[PDB]
Amino acid sequence: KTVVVTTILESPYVMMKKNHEMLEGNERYEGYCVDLAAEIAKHCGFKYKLTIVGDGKYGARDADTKIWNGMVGELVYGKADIAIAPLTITLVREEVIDFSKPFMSLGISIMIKKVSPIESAEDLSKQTEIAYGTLDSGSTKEFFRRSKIAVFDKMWTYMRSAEPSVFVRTTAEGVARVRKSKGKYAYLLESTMNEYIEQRKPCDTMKVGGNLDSKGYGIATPKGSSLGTPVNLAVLKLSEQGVLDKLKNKWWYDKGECGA
Amino acid sequence: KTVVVTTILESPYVMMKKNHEMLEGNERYEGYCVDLAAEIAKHCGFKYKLTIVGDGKYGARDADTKIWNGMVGELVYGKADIAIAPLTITLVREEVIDFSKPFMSLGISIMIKKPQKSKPLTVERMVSPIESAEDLSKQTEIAYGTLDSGSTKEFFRRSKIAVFDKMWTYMRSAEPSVFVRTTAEGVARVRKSKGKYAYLLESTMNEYIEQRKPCDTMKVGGNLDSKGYGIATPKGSSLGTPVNLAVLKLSEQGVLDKLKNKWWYDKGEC
Amino acid sequence: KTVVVTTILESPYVMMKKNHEMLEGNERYEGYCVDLAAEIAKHCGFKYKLTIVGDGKYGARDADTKIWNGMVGELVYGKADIAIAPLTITLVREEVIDFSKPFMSLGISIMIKKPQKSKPLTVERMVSPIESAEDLSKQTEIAYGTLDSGSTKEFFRRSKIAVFDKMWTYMRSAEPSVFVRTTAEGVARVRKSKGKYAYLLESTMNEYIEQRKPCDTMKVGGNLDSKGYGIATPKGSSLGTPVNLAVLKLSEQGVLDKLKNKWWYDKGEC
Amino acid sequence: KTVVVTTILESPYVMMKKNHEMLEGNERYEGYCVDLAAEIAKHCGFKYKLTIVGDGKYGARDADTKIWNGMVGELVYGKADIAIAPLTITLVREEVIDFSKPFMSLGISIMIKKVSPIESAEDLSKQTEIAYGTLDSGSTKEFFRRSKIAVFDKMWTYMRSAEPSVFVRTTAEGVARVRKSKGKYAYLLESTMNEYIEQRKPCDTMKVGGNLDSKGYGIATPKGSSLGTPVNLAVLKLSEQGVLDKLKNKWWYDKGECGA
Ligand SMILES: NS(=O)(=O)c1cc2c(cc1Cl)N[C@H]([C@H]1C[C@H]3C=C[C@@H]1C3)NS2(=O)=O
Ligand SMILES: NS(=O)(=O)c1cc2c(cc1Cl)N[C@H]([C@H]1C[C@H]3C=C[C@@H]1C3)NS2(=O)=O
Ligand SMILES: NS(=O)(=O)c1cc2c(cc1Cl)N[C@H]([C@H]1C[C@H]3C=C[C@@H]1C3)NS2(=O)=O
Ligand SMILES: NS(=O)(=O)c1cc2c(cc1Cl)N[C@H]([C@H]1C[C@H]3C=C[C@@H]1C3)NS2(=O)=O
Ligand SMILES: N[C@@H](CCC(=O)O)C(=O)O
Ligand SMILES: N[C@@H](CCC(=O)O)C(=O)O
Ligand SMILES: N[C@@H](CCC(=O)O)C(=O)O
Ligand SMILES: N[C@@H](CCC(=O)O)C(=O)O
Repeated sequence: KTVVVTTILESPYVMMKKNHEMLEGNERYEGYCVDLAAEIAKHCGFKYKLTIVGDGKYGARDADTKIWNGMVGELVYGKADIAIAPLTITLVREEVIDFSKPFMSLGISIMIKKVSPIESAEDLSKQTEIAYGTLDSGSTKEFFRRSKIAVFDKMWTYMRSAEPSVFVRTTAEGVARVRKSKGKYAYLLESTMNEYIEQRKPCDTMKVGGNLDSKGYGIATPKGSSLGTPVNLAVLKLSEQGVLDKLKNKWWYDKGECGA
Repeated sequence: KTVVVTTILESPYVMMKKNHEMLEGNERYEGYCVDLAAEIAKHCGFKYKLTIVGDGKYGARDADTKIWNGMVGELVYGKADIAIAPLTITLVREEVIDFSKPFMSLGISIMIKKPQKSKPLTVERMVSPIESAEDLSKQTEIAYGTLDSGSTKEFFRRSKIAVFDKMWTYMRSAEPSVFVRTTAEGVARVRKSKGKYAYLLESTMNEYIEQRKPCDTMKVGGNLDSKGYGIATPKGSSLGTPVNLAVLKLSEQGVLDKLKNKWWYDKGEC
Repeated sequence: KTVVVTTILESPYVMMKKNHEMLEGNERYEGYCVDLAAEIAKHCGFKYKLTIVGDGKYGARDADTKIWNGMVGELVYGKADIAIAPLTITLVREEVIDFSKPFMSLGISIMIKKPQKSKPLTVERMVSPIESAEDLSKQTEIAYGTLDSGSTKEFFRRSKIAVFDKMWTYMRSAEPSVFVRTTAEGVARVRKSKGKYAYLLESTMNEYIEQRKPCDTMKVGGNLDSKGYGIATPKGSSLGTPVNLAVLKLSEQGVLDKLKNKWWYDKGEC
Repeated sequence: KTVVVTTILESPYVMMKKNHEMLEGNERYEGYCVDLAAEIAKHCGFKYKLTIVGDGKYGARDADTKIWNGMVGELVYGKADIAIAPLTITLVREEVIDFSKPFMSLGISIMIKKVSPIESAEDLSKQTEIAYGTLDSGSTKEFFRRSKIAVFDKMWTYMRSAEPSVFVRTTAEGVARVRKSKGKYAYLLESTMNEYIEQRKPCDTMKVGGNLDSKGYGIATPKGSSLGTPVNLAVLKLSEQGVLDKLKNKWWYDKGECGA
């Protein structure tokens, strides 16, 4: 029995190869998440098929309709049996799906065009001259919405009541917006994504300040599934054996097509 | 029903208060784990009583006897119900108990005595004989050891990386023993060895000791691996899900990093 | 019974909200004084409705008619119950109304246009033609004036100090008039006069405007006197003691300091 | 009828004249408060007699006794009719006596022996290497005891549970302790007192940082007394005519027996 895997087109997690016209099956994908899924399948011993979620959504809740979208919605409604993807472990998501142990630590970071005048997020919130936003239907926007710390509340009130729409559909779109804003737009995204972008050409973006908080990516399964314990054990074994270190080094530092 | 909270005596996690002679109950202890458990109880309502393992071991399965010792050992057989303590999540431990999401990350670091400032225009420079782990393994003049019945020793035992394999090969055949019974004993060995000993401990305790007086020790290199501390709970128990959700709520709310900052950097004596 | 709170339209005390074309009631205004009124109502359980004086005057006495105008004027004749506004405590006002203890201090300062950088080793320096009130009184080229129907104008009118007496004699016989109907109008005069006008206003408004865009003005010298802002209440009213005790409680707690910090130093730029 | 005035021996408010063994009445006292009392009496029109409170205390509340000591106790129990002295205006004191409009502003200040390692009070609270304390039966210890801001609570807990007693009987004794502690002891006192001490010989002490808050000195009067309104109007008139400024200049910025 094959296992349907839902992923999202994200670099360096899932890339759609470069010469994929003649490729079929799982061989048309590449990235950290593809290798992680291969190792998970090898450890557990099942045959899997990689699939891209129809909507490029990580997972959220719509306007008071109690319907999950994206990869979380794909898992909840039985469309997929596992989600190997950069899916943040959050309280709201844990109540509907099971998360394994985190395989990669991360945090919220600020990305701007290439001493910065803002640096820390407090100066970013205090100064309204520059604009900042997040990725829609994600986990950073949900972090800012449900936050209670005053600086996060004022940041969220800025972003929600902003003209025009400060949110972006895809992190690539937000990166392009930051690059084309001539240093007038700031991006709030995951630290790993910011590092990967800043270590790649044309190297016109960079990360400022520290990390607002710390989270992690987990491998998600439908609630009450029979694969949660095997994937948890496989993730623990891979972390102990240094496979995750090797994969991160391969997909984040080994290429490094930038001078730094 | 009053459940017990088994915990280890480690700083700044749990330690006896200055006036701990006359108080009783949970008021005797202070640190990060005590108010972490207080927050856990505040979120999900349950009464708890702090307990300390007699042997003072974090947990490891003994060889040829198949008897788990330490905190994990007494948690498996039922003499405890939950362990709010710096217990490292490992595959060997997960096979017998249920862990929660890590409430704080950590790594394995190297602790050495801080050398004196180099005299040579009129600038002072800090030069250390060990800068990573590979050179520490290569050299011989500086000895290094781990903590007995800990996660670091277990990690080095089954490691397949060449550097860590060679480190374990050196450590097992060492005379006199380089292993210590407590992290306090390892820190004392580092401070009294005049640079002839290096301690391998978790990065959190390493930084905490580095920030406190007499601050004669420094940490070299990066983190050997990336791990975390999870709240332990016996397999099949009903407390796993409430504690997991409480940890997630605390992480999302900002209590966790505030506690870490106020118990790791606010008292930056050195 | 719903009482009315009279207040002047002054920044950053009370200003109309950006989206004030659809809101109503207390939600139409924001600033320092609305927060002060909210804290006063939180201390003692009374319901309030903000009102704005029609003439927009702080309060004075019309000459040869012995009548009060402005906020104090309409407070004396029973058309308001409490004046939570930046109203200066003066002897002439104390004879008709009751003033609580000051909730923040202030002083009369001088405001002039900020001069450009002096190019002439390669260090820029700021040189101002006015450095105190004495030289401002002595010089003639730069004109100066106070706010109409305000506390500073009255202070200059009955002053016996030689410098202030000379300044008042110059002001009363100045053609064209140097007095202004609003603080904003005076700041506009300073900005548009190209350095040929100086504005005498309270240090709080001076600093607030100096710390806001386009910030082409600066404060010179020191405070000509020490004064305070008191909550005004009609004579023989039952609210005087509660509001006085509330101001004391807020000062002891520190709400006044945080309000000052978050409305004077957190909203500044340049 | 003469009016009994209660004062406290404090410089530069009430001093003892150099040649006073042969002087009777109010002629043996000098200072800011003596001049203030003289001007108040001149404005209102009564004759007054200055007296020193039997216990050199400003006034506080005993432990579970509901008894006022010091000048406040001298006012409540009918021993005195008015108190022209550096008495701070506080909520707990306004419930037993009436305070006029403040005639001099002030605030908490930190005093050290002459790099400024102590710097702001947050560094004072974070560091247990250096010691500090307040005056007993005053308005600063009461401010620290009833405070709710975290730094003030931790300073208060440190001072109350300290060995030996960090508090001092008289502010002069506290200044002497600071001068004789070789920089090992800090003093918390009023800004005006700190400035007067730092501008006088041997001027081996100095003020560091900014005022922690802002209070004022008021001329106290027993509750429901007929003198409240006259003294309030007199203080207002004196402030508007610059008499208070002249007196402060005379007693603070006119002698200056130190290089400054
Ligand atoms: N260096 S990293 O971000 O790629 C990274 C981060 C992490 C890893 C492994 C790696 Cl390689 N494993 C840990 C897991 C292992 C065991 C201990 C904590 C969890 C359970 N989570 S983590 O601390 O989020
Ligand atoms: N900055 S820190 O080490 O105190 C720290 C470390 C961690 C925190 C929270 C903090 Cl404050 N939460 C995460 C948890 C939150 C959710 C995502 C990963 C786990 C589940 N684990 S963590 O990555 O080990
Ligand atoms: N720092 S400030 O100008 O915002 C400020 C100024 C003042 C405050 C409180 C603050 Cl926060 N309280 C005092 C009051 C408290 C008691 C002593 C004097 C009056 C009654 N008045 S004040 O000296 O005018
Ligand atoms: N410069 S000073 O400390 O000598 C000083 C301080 C103050 C003075 C007068 C002087 Cl000279 N008067 C004011 C009072 C006058 C009227 C306005 C505020 C109160 C009522 N209080 S104050 O702001 O505490
Ligand atoms: N890592 C995030 C991406 C969305 C975001 O950037 O907020 C997630 O999985 O939800
Ligand atoms: N935290 C480790 C012990 C500390 C160490 O090994 O340095 C454990 O749970 O085993
Ligand atoms: N606060 C003053 C008005 C401001 C000014 O005169 O500058 C008053 O109540 O009269
Ligand atoms: N000015 C203070 C002195 C007491 C102290 O310094 O604590 C008072 O009148 O209470």
